[PDB]
Amino acid sequence: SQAEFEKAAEEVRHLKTKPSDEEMLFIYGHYKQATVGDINTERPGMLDFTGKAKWDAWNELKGTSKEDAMKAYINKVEELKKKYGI
Ligand SMILES: [Zn+2]
Ligand SMILES: [Zn+2]
Ligand SMILES: [Zn+2]
Ligand SMILES: [Zn+2]
Repeated sequence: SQAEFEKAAEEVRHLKTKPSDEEMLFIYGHYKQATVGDINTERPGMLDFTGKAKWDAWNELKGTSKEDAMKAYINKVEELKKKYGI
């Protein structure tokens, strides 16, 4: 649910270890897909390293329902809580 999405988005900030880059990109891309929906921005230039990585993670999800992105986000946070602790 949207309320559980809000809770997961809070809990992910309090993991005992910072998530890996792969995990951070999963979390970012699914967050954008669950909120904005399909990507609606142009890709950053080649030297915007963080920006283009973020954009790619969201772009890969094009066509995914907001409800599925939200479910995946929540499930990922639960996985991270078990992996790192909170
Ligand atoms: Zn739901
Ligand atoms: Zn890194
Ligand atoms: Zn920043
Ligand atoms: Zn996904």
